[PDB]
Amino acid sequence: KGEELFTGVVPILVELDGDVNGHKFSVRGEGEGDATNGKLTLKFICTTGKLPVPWPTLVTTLVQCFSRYPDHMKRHDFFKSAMPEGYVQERTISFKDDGTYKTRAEVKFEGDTLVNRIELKGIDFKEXGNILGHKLEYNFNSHXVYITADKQKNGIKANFKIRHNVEDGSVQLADHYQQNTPIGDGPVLLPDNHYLSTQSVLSKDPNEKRDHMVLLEFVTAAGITH
Repeated sequence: KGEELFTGVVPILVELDGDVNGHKFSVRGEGEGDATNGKLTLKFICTTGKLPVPWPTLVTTLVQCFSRYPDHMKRHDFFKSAMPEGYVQERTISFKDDGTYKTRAEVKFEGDTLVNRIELKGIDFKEXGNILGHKLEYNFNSHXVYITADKQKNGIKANFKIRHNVEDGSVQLADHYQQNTPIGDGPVLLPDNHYLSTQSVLSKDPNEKRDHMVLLEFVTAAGITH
């Protein structure tokens, strides 16, 4: 029944409060998702000024409920099945040979708007690393997000490796460990093992003066043929 809220194009709000090695910042994004095509489009501004980390390090933290699950996989769409009350999504992102992000977020409906509210904390980053050095290129590759059920917690877990292009031509790895738990107390769908397939395009808004990110994301689900 939750899946029903995601026909049509749904409006999206994203709000993040961040602290990275003591650097505090806020990001706000507005946009729209189309779950049926599994596309999604957003513009994010940094409301506290300059962003102390590279925009791409934030992409995965800044709404998998807009994934496109094929008909034969609708039984395994946890994310929509928890709507409208929503879910909490928590993550540890560990950057190789550098610091760690911790994130805690609520994804839920407020009115007709799908809302993602986030707290981010980063520790142990090196000042001259790829992250606080800003050596990361302003782009993004594709990844598989691997999903499994944790039936004991009435939820799901996900694990995946993000590859950030470094300006020197090498790649910064960031292992993602993810846990999602339903906010409401209805039943939800608890998926068999499967994966999301994701791509992001990052660009700029030729009319914006604020530090910002304009984002396009396509995401589909696979991994269980009939």
